Formats: sequence, C-alpha cells, structure tokens
Amino acid sequence: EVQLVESGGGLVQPGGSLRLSCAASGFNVVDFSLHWVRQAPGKGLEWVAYISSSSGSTSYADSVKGRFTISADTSKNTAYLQMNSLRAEDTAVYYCARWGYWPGEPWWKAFDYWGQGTLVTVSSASTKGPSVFPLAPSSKSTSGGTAALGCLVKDYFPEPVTVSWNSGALTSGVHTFPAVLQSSGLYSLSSVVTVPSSSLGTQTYICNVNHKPSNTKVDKKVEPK
Amino acid sequence: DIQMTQSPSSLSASVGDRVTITCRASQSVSSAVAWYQQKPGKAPKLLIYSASSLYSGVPSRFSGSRSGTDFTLTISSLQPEDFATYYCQQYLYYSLVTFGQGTKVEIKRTVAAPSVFIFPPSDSQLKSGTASVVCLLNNFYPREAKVQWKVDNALQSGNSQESVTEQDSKDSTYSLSSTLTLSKADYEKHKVYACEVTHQGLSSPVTKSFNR
Amino acid sequence: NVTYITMEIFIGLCAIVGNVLVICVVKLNPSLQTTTFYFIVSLALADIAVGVLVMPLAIVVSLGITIHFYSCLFMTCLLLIFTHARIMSLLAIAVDRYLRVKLTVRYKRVTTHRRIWLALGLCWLVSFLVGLTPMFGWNMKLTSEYHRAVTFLSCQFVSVMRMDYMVYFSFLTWIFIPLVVMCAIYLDIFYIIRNKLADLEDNWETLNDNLKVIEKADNAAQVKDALTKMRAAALDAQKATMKDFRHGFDILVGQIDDALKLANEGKVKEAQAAAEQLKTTRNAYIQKYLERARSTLQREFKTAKSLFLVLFLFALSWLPLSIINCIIYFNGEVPQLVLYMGILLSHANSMMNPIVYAYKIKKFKET
Amino acid sequence: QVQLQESGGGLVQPGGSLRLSCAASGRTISRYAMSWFRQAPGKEREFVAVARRSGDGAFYADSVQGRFTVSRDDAKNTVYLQMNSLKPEDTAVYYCAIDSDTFYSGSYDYWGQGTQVTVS
Ligand SMILES: *S(=O)(=O)c1ccc(C(=O)NCCCn2c(=O)n(CCC)c(=O)c3c2nc2cc(OC)ccn23)cc1
Repeated sequence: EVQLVESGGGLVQPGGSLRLSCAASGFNVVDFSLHWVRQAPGKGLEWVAYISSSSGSTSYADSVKGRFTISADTSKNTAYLQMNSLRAEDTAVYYCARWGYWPGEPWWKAFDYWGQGTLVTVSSASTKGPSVFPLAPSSKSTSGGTAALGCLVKDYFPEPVTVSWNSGALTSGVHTFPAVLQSSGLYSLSSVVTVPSSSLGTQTYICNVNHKPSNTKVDKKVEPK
Repeated sequence: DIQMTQSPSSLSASVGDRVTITCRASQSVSSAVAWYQQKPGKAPKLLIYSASSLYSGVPSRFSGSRSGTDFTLTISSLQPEDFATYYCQQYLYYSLVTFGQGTKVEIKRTVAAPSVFIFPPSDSQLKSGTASVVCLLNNFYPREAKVQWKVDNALQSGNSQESVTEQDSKDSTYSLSSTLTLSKADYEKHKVYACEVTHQGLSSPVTKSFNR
Repeated sequence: NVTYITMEIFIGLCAIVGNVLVICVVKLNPSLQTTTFYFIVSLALADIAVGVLVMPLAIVVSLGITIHFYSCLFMTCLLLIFTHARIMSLLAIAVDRYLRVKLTVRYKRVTTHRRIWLALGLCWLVSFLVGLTPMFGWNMKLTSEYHRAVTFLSCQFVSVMRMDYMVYFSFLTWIFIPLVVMCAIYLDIFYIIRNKLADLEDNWETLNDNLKVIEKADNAAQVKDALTKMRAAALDAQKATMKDFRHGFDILVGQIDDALKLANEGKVKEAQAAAEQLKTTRNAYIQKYLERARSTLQREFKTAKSLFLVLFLFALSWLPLSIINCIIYFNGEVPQLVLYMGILLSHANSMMNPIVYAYKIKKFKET
Repeated sequence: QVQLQESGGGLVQPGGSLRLSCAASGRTISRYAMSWFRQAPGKEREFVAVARRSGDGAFYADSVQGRFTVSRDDAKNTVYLQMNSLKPEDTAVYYCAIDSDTFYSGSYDYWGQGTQVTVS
C-alpha cells in the first residue's frame, strides 16, 4: 500500500530547530516529487516546500525561504524538512504530500496521497500544571429550567488535556470548549455542563481534569454560590 | 502570486441538498485546479483533479466544472459523510501552489437562541491573583453570535477570548464561551459586570449580569 | 393564367436538372461523400420530386381539369411530404454540423454508416407521416358539411386543403419550430467557432508576446510570471485535439519547466537561454498544429455559413407564403396577384439550392 | 432614517396561504440580512425566519420549519415571506428587522411597525 508517514514533529523553542522525516513506503521518491503543506490551527492549508529528488530541484515559500531547507534520501526513501530559526507563526500541522512528474496523468493528480501529518509547536512557555477553578451556579439564576455550571482550566502549556465530569458518568450536556492560546503562551479551557435546577442541590459534580504531560489529577467539586 | 478566492466561506446544508462552491483564480491557471476534502483531525483527501476529473474511490456525487478562471465543485446528493472543509488548489507549477481559504460545510437546522449564563470568578481564583469572568452561550444555531462585555456601561473590548465548540452530533448546535480576563486590582475597581449577547434568533440582546 | 404555367415550367425544369446535377456531382466526386452531403442528396431528391410534381399540378389546377377529390388531396399532400422532407433534411444537416463542431471525435465514431441510414429513414418517415396527415381524416370531409360529399370537383387549394392545418400544424409546429431550433443551432455554431478561433488566437498570442517579454527582461521576477502565462497557455492549447499533436506540447511545457527551475534559482540568463529553446519547439510543432487547426475551423465556419444561406433562403421562401396563409385562416382578404407571387416564391426555393452550392462550395462548379 | 414599509396581513382561514413583504426606505438591503419576527398575544417577540445575503441560505425557526419560505428580490429592495400551512395558534403580529452588520451577528435596530396576521 502506498503511504506517507511523518515523524520528528514536536515541541520546540522560538529560534530553535527541527527536522521532519517523511518516510515513503509504497513508492520511490525519485519517481514522485514530494511537497510539504502546513495547516495552522484554525486556518487553512499553506504550501511550504518542494523536493524533486530525481533532479535535485528545491523550492520554498516566501515565508519559509532562507530558513527552511528540504532534502531527500533515495536509499532511505525519505524526504527531510529541516527547520531553522522557528518563530510563533510556524506552529502548524505539517503534511507531506506526493505529486507526479510531467508528463501525463501522474502530474494532473496533484497531492493524491497525503501523509497523516505531524504537529510542530513553536512556543517559549514551559510545561505547567493546570489551575482549576469552578464556575459556580448563581443562586439567583434561572429556576425551574436548566442550570449551567463548569470548571475553568486556565493555565497549562502542553495542549492535550482531558476533562471528565463525575469520572465519565456525566456526559449529557457536557460542552468541553477548544483550548485558546493566551498572550502568556499558556492554554485555557472551559468545560461546562447544563443540569436541571432540581438536581443542583442533590447531586455532586466533580470536574475530573487530567493533564498527562504534567501528571496532574485535580478533583474539583463545584458548589452553588 | 496566484490567488484562489473561494467564494463561500460558510455553507449550511442538510442531507440531500445540492451545494456549489465557487473558486476564482487571479490569473489563468488552465485546467490545473484540484479540490480536497479535509475532515477535522485528518489529512486532506483529493476529490477532483484537472477541475473535472473524479479521483478514484471518490463517490460519483462529487463533480467539477471550469468556466474560464472560475472553478466550481458541486455535490448533487449530499450525505452525512460530506460534512467537512473543502479547499481549492491551483497547481500550475510545483513552486506556484496556492490553496483556497476553505469552505466549511455544516448541517442546516432550525434557529435556536442561545441560553446565556454568566459566571463570577471563584474565591479560589481570586486569591491566586487574577479574575476571569466566563459567559456561556449554550445550544445556539447559527454560529454567528456577538458577545459584548459591558462593565459599568463601558465596552471592555480587546481583552476577551472566545472559544466555540464544533457542531454537536446530537442536536447539530454550537456552544460559545467568552472569558473576560482581568487583574484583581482591575476586577475590584468595578461593581457591575454584564454579558450582552446578540444573535440572529434574538429580538433584543440578552444581558446576563451580576454584581459583587 | 399562362404566366404561372410557364414560370412553373421554368422553375420545375431548373430544379430537376439542377438537383440531378447536384446528385451526380456528389456521386462522382469522392471527397463529397460524408453524412452532411448524404443529407444534401436527400434534399436534392426531395427537390427533384417537387419539380416533377409541380410541372403537372400547376397547369392542371390552372386549366381546372376535374380530378377526384382524394386524387387532388394526394397531389397536394405529396407536395407537403416532399416540402417537409426538405425541412427535416435541413434539420438533419444542422444537427450533424452542431455535433461535428461540439464533438470533434465522439460524433465520428458514434455516427456509424448504418446509423446514418437509420437517421435518413427516420427523417423521411417523419416527413411521410406529417405530410399525409390531411389524407388521414384531417381533410375537408372532417368538419365541413358541404365539402364532405363533394366528388370529382375542380382541384383547387381552397377546395381540398384545410387552411387551419396549414397555419397551425404545418407552419407553427413543423415549419416554425424547426427553423427556430435550426437558427439557434447555427448561431450557437457561429459562437462556438468564433470562441475557438479567439482562444486559439489568444493562446498563440500569449505564446508570442511572452517570448518577447523574456528577450527584454532584467530580473527573474518578471520572467517567472511570463512563463506562468505560457504554461497556462500551453496547457490550454494542448486540449485542442494523432498522438504527435500532444507530444509536441509535452516538450513545450517541459521546456517551460526547465526554465522555471532556472528562474527559481535566480539565474536570469539561463532561463532566457532555455526560453530560446521554446522557439525550436514552436516552429517545429506549434506552427504546424495551430495553422492546421485554424484552417479546419475556418473551413468549418465557411461550410456552416454556406449551409446557413440555404436556411435563410428557405426562410425567405416559405415565411412569405405562411404570412399569406395566416390572413386566410384569420378571415382576411388576400389579393390574387399577391398570392400568385407567394406560391412562385415557395417553389423558387427548389431552384435556389444548386446555384448556392456552385457559388459557395468550390467542388461543385468544377464538376 | 430608515422606515420599514409593511405590507400584507389581514384575516386568513386555517390552512391558508398569505404572502408578506417588507420594503426598506433610504438604503439597500442587498448586502444585509432580513429577519422576520412574531408577537403572540400575551407572549414575547419570537424569531420566525431570516433571509441571508444572496444565496447563502434561509434559516427558519422550529415552529415554522417546512411551512414558511422567506426570499428576497434585492433589486426591488424588498424581502418576501411565503407563509403556507396556517394553524389557529399563529394569530400574531409579524415584524421585520434589518441586520445592521455584514457578519450576521444579529444587530436589530431598524424595526418595522408590524402586520397583524390573524387566523380563525
Ligand atoms: S389562378 O386562377 O390563375 C391560379 C389558381 C391556382 C393556382 C395553383 O397553382 N394552385 C395549386 C395550389 C398552390 N398552392 C400551394 O402550392 N401552396 C403551398 C402548399 C405547400 C399554398 O400554400 C397555397 C396554394 N394556393 C393557395 C391559395 C391560398 O389562398 C387562396 C392559400 C394558400 N395557397 C395557380 C393559378
């Protein structure tokens, strides 16, 4: 089966360096030109680089010109994207895609097979444990209808975090919001749940938040105020 | 250098609808225009190449057309698996690859007004040194809603971050969370904090507020 | 009375001799043996038939020789089957031409020789059914009470032919709608060809202008977009189709890609030197294939304009008579002299066909 | 400065079909969205339907979905509302509102005087 596998994408400092390895399996890199396309989180696709290992021809986008160097190994069947002087807007998911040579239908099928992508995170902040605060229901809120409550996970730098309510037993009405990147370089995540107001004072609500990079397990109980 | 201005950036449709996405090229790129489908969290998949030719394995409901510098992707009988983001790429040369801005295709349904909730900062956060007020917009459709943070009838803009969930599997609706982050010295200076929410399904804006 | 007789003897003789000459010219000349010229033979045969039966009918009606009602109906309906055969054959020519311009390769393989005989049989079948419809109980015996028992009367057009049929069924459904469709088809052909003559000129002009932009250039920024306009032009001009035509464009696009690689490296002089190798491919291939394609479309445009003059002279011949017949059904009066010219002009179309072939097609006057 | 011209209304039978139109004065609604609202007696103002700019889409409420149809001939600067399948609980005054921004956030500050639509 023809496939592309990316590797080498991880967490780097601004001004740092990174190397991504696009391992081709079902084809040969001298028969197909290999390209790098990145997708910023919340944004569209952007073409980055280009290697033609049959002819040695390289080209780069003007945002990555002079700072990104591309190469390919015919024996290892792998194309390398070496990153130098990374900055904040280079944080993206980098996809490796192949494209055939002129002439014929291999050229007209542009980026027919893509790699699964690898995530490059360029950010100056360091690994921080999450700070958890409860979003308390108001006592003078809507009575007789749905009452909303949540937990605000406010300051954590590595993005993957799992928030569960009552250890996964409560999953009706739970809205875990996407993490937004603050000006401090840390992520904030709100996780809310809407419950009936009659069950507000009879059922406890535990925000079980787990941050596996920092090995943090916080059991926050949310009370009415 | 070659711009691909994709005309629809938000497109709402249901199952069985006929949709049309228009991509305009800045100059002539001949037939070299491709169309891609990207589900969230996954790699893009080629659907149309050469602006008319269907890629192998793609269902026959996808189709392409070219009218000069205008390129059109059409789905005649839309399915639940067709709800993704759609990009147009011109591929006139290896180094001249530019993608479109992307057309999100979301599920159409009936307009629901948001259920606005406002959350005061807890005492556990207030001893930490910062105060963040969170407004929740629950179960609203469509996506376009505006949250204004009026603090003592003053529009506190430039310091509120909004996060919108993806469209829900059960009732096909959105949720929004607007967080107004302040220092404790700035938080104690004012008394009345309000969250004014305007939506297309609301006649008057809902102003959920609290006092210290 | 004798004016009409000798004018229709003239029309008849010219039409018969001319169209059998046209049949001979088509048969002898092996190059005029396509499907379009087969429908031209169909039109010629119908034209011969029109002449063969205008010759008796004119004097017979003029002398008022009493023939049977059904016999006069047979004569008039026969004249209508040949007339509508002419219209249907012209529609066949128009459809053939439209398919030829629209489908450059598909039309040829799809339309087999047996399929063209099937189409011709369907054509004359439709003509037979349409023209003989008055004989199938749509005559004067249908509704008119006085005209339902008449037998062995003087053969006149008012006495035997339902003018109601002529205005509504004959003209509107079968004369008017096919001429509207045919005129739309011909205008569509005149639009498609002039678009194909423009873009082939536009793809050639950008392949000539950007060759001269490169030869006066200083930096690779104004060279890189110059080949981008060529590469869009050479890809567009490749889709204008045996395999040698598209093989020369693969060299031309590949030589553009050989000089885009040099222009991306900042080499402004190696890209211009590699762009001078485009002119070797341009003179060896693009001179030969574009001028063959330009002359083929110009021959196709001139053939369509020649066939359009057949439609225009058909529309100049039977639309006047139709307007005269319109007044008749609407209970208006038509002068005798006005009417007589109308019938002559309707039969003048029989004589106009061969002469148009001689003046437009150059293979007819030589044979 | 903008007055919403209100047309249509009157008594209609159950199962009827009434056609409502709202015209703007002074400015053109081609680049905006037009929203329809109802006022039930004893209840608050309720969202009926919104017609987005060009062919973006027409969004309807839950109670009127599949029954109503909002459309706009923006050259004539008037939004139409094809009201079909009338129930006796739809005895409400119908208004119009101009969405004052491009991004469809729902800024309704140019309101209409209302058309009384009553059903037996
Ligand atoms: S005259 O008395 O010198 C005189 C009378 C009749 C004729 C003559 O040739 N009559 C035969 C019929 C001619 N005719 C047509 O051929 N067509 C075309 C049919 C496809 C018509 O449409 C005719 C027609 N005669 C008439 C008459 C009238 O109204 C009176 C309408 C249409 N129409 C020659 C000399």
